[PDB]
Amino acid sequence: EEDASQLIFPKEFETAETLLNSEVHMLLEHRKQQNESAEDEQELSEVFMKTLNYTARFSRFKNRETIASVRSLLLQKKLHKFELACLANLCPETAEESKALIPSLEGRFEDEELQQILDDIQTKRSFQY
Amino acid sequence: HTTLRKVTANTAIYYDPNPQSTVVAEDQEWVNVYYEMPDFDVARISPWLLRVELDRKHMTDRKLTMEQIAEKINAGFGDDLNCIFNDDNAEKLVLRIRIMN
Amino acid sequence: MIIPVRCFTCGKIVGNKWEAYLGLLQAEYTEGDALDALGLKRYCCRRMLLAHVDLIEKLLNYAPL
Amino acid sequence: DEITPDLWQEACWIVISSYFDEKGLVRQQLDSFDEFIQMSVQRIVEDAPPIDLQAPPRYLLKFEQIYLSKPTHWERDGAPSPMMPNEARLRNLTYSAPLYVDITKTVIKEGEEQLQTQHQKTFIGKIPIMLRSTYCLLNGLTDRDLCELNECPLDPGGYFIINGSEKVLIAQEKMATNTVYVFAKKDSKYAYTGECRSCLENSSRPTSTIWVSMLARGGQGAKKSAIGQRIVATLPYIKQEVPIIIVFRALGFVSDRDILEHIIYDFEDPEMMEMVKPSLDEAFVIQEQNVALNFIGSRGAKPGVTKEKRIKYAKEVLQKEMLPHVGVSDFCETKKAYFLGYMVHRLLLAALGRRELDDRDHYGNKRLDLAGPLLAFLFRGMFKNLLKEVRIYAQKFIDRGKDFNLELAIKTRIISDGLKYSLATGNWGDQKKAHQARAGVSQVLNRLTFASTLSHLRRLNSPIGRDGKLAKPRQLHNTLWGMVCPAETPEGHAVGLVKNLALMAYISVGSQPSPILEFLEEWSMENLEEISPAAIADATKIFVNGCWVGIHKDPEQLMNTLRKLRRQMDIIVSEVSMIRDIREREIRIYTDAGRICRPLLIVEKQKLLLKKRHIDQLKEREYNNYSWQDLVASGVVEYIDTLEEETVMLAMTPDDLQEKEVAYCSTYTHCEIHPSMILGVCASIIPFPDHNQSPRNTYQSAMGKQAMGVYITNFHVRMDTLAHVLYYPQKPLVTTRSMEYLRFRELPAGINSIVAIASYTGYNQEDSVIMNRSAVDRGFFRSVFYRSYKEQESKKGFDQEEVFEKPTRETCQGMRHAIYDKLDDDGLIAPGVRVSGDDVIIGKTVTLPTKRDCSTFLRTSETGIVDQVMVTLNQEGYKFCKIRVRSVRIPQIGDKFASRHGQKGTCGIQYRQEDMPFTCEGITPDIIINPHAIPSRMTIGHLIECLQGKVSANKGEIGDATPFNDAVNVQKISNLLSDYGYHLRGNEVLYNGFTGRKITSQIFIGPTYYQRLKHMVDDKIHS
Amino acid sequence: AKQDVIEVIEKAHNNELEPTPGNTLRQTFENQVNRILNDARDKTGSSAQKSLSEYNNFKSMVVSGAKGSKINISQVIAVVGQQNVEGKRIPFGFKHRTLPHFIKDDYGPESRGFVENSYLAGLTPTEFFFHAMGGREGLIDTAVKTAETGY
Amino acid sequence: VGIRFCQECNNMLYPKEDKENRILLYACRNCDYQQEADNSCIYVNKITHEVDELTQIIADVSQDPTLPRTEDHPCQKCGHKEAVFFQSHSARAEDAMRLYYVCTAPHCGHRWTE
Ligand SMILES: [Zn+2]
Ligand SMILES: [Zn+2]
Ligand SMILES: [Zn+2]
Repeated sequence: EEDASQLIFPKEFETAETLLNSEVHMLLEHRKQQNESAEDEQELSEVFMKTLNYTARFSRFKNRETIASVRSLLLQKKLHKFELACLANLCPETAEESKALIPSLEGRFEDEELQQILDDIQTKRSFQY
Repeated sequence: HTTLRKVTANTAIYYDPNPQSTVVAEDQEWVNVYYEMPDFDVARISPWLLRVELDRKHMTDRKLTMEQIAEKINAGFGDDLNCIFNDDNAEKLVLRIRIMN
Repeated sequence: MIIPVRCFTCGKIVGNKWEAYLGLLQAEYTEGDALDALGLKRYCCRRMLLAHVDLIEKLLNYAPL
Repeated sequence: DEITPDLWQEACWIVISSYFDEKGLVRQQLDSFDEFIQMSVQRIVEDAPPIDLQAPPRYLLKFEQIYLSKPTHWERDGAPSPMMPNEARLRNLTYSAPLYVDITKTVIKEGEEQLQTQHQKTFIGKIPIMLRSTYCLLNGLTDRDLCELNECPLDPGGYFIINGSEKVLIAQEKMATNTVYVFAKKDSKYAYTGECRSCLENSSRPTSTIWVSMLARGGQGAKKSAIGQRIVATLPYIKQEVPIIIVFRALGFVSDRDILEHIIYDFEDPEMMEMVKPSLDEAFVIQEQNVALNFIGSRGAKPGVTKEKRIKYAKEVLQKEMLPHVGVSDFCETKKAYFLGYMVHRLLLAALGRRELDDRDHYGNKRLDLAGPLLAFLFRGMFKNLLKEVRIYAQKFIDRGKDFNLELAIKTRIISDGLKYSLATGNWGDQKKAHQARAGVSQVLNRLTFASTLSHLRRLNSPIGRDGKLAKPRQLHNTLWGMVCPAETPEGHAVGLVKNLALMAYISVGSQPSPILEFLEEWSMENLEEISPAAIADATKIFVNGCWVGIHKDPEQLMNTLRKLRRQMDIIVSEVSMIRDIREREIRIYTDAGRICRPLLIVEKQKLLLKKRHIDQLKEREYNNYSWQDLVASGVVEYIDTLEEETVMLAMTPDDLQEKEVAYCSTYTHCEIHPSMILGVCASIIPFPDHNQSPRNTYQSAMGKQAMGVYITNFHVRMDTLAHVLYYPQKPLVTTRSMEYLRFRELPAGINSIVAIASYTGYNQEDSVIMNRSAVDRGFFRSVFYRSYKEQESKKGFDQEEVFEKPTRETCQGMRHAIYDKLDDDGLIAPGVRVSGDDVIIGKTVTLPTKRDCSTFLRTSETGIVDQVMVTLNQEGYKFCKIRVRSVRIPQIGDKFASRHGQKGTCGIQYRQEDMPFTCEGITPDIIINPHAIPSRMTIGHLIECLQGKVSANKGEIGDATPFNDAVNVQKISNLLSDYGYHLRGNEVLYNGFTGRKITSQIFIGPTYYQRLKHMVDDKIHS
Repeated sequence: AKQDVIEVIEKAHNNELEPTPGNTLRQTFENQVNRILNDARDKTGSSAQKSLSEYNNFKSMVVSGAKGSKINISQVIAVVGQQNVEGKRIPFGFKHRTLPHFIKDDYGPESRGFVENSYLAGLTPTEFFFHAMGGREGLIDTAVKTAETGY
Repeated sequence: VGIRFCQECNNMLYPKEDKENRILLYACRNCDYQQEADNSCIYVNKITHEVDELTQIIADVSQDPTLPRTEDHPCQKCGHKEAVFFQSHSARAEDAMRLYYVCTAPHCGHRWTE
């Protein structure tokens, strides 16, 4: 009865704020650091390790400054919170790609203005090489 | 909708030490008679100028007049600056703008 | 790959004419003159000989199993 | 003496014949790879940073030289047996050659005693070798030898065999480097863009791009409005946009006058001076150079904690990160500033409108990356990771104090698998690196037809990303004339993105600019460091690969001398191109690779340099030690690129330049050999394309590739998943001169047909056609079909393994209902056994922890006979076999037939010879097409080709299909036909087969060439 | 038509041409030249329609209106016509010249893509490329037209 | 409209006005050196920018082979019949259509418009 394309999902998640894959890696790193050294506890669960690799492999940003800049840039617009992380995580190359991948954006975003947003994300995301 | 850019030909900022100097030779003939009346001359006037020329061809198409252009500049911007217009019959239209006294 | 047995249009035999066609070409005869000697009055049959390629010559270069 | 116009037609085609005989059709593929494997590979190893290991014990490892051997196969025995290219395809293994590198290590243990050891030919890895390249096993071999190796002599090669799959590196167009471009974008906050991506020679560091933008006047502010428009430059490692003026201060030009000297060359002109005034206001407060360095470092990516660190970071960024190509050392401040000032100067001209904005689609601004340049970038990815693996492996060894053996340090898998991965998958770059690979590269070679194979090798790809998106790659530009075929383009959403190289055009392989740089010094050329800025106002700027070599006092004399050297094959190679921007006093010399250019006859004083004697030698080109290269040596013909073609005048034919009643142009510099060369491989085979509509020519390009025919000669030996071979591939009655070079005459992909254009029984609509049943029974369009089935028995698991044997009902528990008598005692069906429907052709079982049947059945229900069976061992050493199932497809009502031009037409109905409309002489047309197609979705060339075919067959001479030959005309063809007792327009009286009464309308019948498309009904229904 | 275009070019070259109040000189010149070339195609094309006899097969198709159009016959017999790109004539891909063969800053019929040769007669090498440019635009528009219209 | 540099530090001389002598003098900021301006003009701005293109045309375009050559209009100070002509290359003047003639003589370099 829930669908991400139509922006329908359990009411509990409305209060929650989305997080980026790269940003989550920082939160996982903070959790990893304290567990490893701050306290003597059992080794982290396999689930924690699995998502850490996924976030690191798909991390589109180097430092917090790049993450914060994109978050602030997209916050100025009327972008929905669900689209906030989904757009940044996907990093669509062009406006046409984002709308097809994200049906919600095409409802309230024009073909020109959104293009000026995705290209901004491109200037922020950096390559290891 | 027409702007000053579409009706103006050229603009420059000239320097005149005293109000009667009018370093520009060509406009000295007509500015003198207009400036005889002490309008806004009750006190010192800055030695700067914002003389701007108006294209003759563009004015004819819009049927504009010098008084109409000057009125909007004064009314639109208020009393921050004062503008002086020349005779319409002149081949070249001279519009001199100086900051208000 | 090889010259067809007969004309696809009418059915006149053209495979046997290929051997004589090449022999006439090296005999200083013109391309169209050779066709007349073989007896190809129709243009459909002359097509089968004038503009034919014998690809089997290059295939035979490769050694067999 | 001179070439008379009555003889120019034959003379023009003779020089073209020599060009293809020497260069060929895949010279651009081979040349780039040869450069990559000869110099680029050496450069990467030579330019590698020193390897330093520390934890007292210091280890310095350096690579001395690279040795490359011919391809060999390493089996379990390890013997270096030669590996033939054909063996690679059959065994499904990559065709590649070993790579060897010399490693010299110097070790010092703080004992004041330095000793080193020599490692000769270290097995660094291996490099895939393009077929027919310098390192290939089939280079310089006569046609006789190629047949002995089961390789087609007519096959041009130029591809890589990876895992048994032939892959062609599709050229990817990229924006040219070390070039200043000014573009106008209405979406950006700034009016103009000073984009200029700068990179060193071949590649020492990743490409760095800087955008010297100019803020738009739209914004309004208290101070912004006053100064108005100011220039802001964004550094590659600086997030924020810093004023350009401050950059010069960081270089060392503290004085403000020096800033204007480098930017403004003509102080007399006041229009440009006023534009630079606002830029100085922002940077005025920064007067000292140290402050400028401090200012730039403030917004750096990783600002330093201490104040002094900010200056150091800015110093490194400007010195190294910024403008790497102009200078990489620490003593190039003057050179770097001059280039930076030029970028601002270029912006000023565009802003004022005195200089036209650079065209996005201009191919001169775009460079083509071939297998050479592409693989060169890839080779750095593994090599850089190779050092890390050695460093990481030694790191744990070094800290322990014991020496580390190099044999373990060097990783062969990364070098071997790294190149093999992308070349097979098509995803460029390493998969581990967390990015998006560029897909669409290294696609499987299309071997359906020989013409398709040639087109794929010369295929081009439009740029992707921001560059491609902003521009209009799909739209046809004027620069494509003679360089990229205009007609040829795939139809669909990706229309115009994929194109094909022009027949005569080739892409520059690449050369070192050092000989050109040294040449200028001995002449009047003066470097920037020697002269004052005031001397640049009147002189002309000289550029070598985008570098600021220095101005020259007299441009005319130097270029004339430079042109003479190019024609004489002196230190300046004919590949190099010199561009003279007269309106801008700029002389640009480019030597880097990726430049598309085509040959052009040189014209001097309205007279061709190509004389009769040159043609006479060419006529005897064989056994006389004369080739195309001699023509360039004599200076009769040179090469012009897109940028040089900008300022080079051209003449279509000598008749245009010899004399005219009114002189259109009295100064012709070059003359085209023949305009028809603009067409590509697929477009060249079309007669009268000018008579044909543009979409139809584009449509044929797609249909021509889909046409089925003899793709190569060694089809029997090889094994292909899909391969359609025609029973009787016959050369057309109407053929183009360029068809000879394509070798399509030797291996055609169609059969001629006497086509009568009439509406017979109304069984053919606009998209349809009527065939002759009797003709098909004689082999009118029949063709064979080959499908290769491939399987291996590998011991993937210790407990469970695959084996080849007969799956008996008793020993096997799980099985599918099918006939198993076909399989032999070895589990493989022997050649010569008819197979129909669902039948097992190879036996394979898995010994699960009793065995489960996992054999492979026929893909479709078609009835076919196995042609040949091959048993081999894969690269892993496990048994591997391939079998080719051969089936015969008879043309039927569902097959789709397409002419050489127009839309494909399905065979609406098949009629026997009796039912077909016979003429007076008794010639029943083989095929009948709908007349209603001719108007819109067909071309008059079909009627002209029919008229030419009738004359060609009647007169026994192959007609000429030159697109722009004035000799061939419709009226001339009609007159020739009338001499053989036929209607001048080709119309004939056809008697209806059913009713013998004459048809009121006289049908038009002629031998039109036709081709059978791969689309067949049997494949669809059998699925 | 070709002579008339030259006369228009000469008038603009000598500044004799006067722009219309609703348009600029550069756009006005492009409009005048387009009409001369457009009118020639229609006039020559119309004469071609009258040229065809009743027995002629080309006339039968168009007369009944089943397939084809009078413009198609015009491009086959009389003249192909101007090859407009992006709603305008062939742009100056090079510096003020459509192709290298044409002189700099050339605004003539052949230079700007006017195709004066019918399909039957055969197009000149310059015209063939200009014809391809016009056809390429149609294919691109057709490819996107179906995608948008289907949506 | 022009730009002048001081002799001390060779820096921009922004226009400054003094209230004592009532004379506009170009004075540098960082260095105390100041010089008077005799032009009495700070800058000019042509909105229509109808600047003659003759000064912009370079005399070295005579040897250009691509540029058309016409003998109808000879050079004023040479008499040579041959003369290369072309249209304005400035984007600002793209709206207008005009011809500019340049003498074909090797050293004359004369530019004129009819
Ligand atoms: Zn026959
Ligand atoms: Zn100073
Ligand atoms: Zn002169």
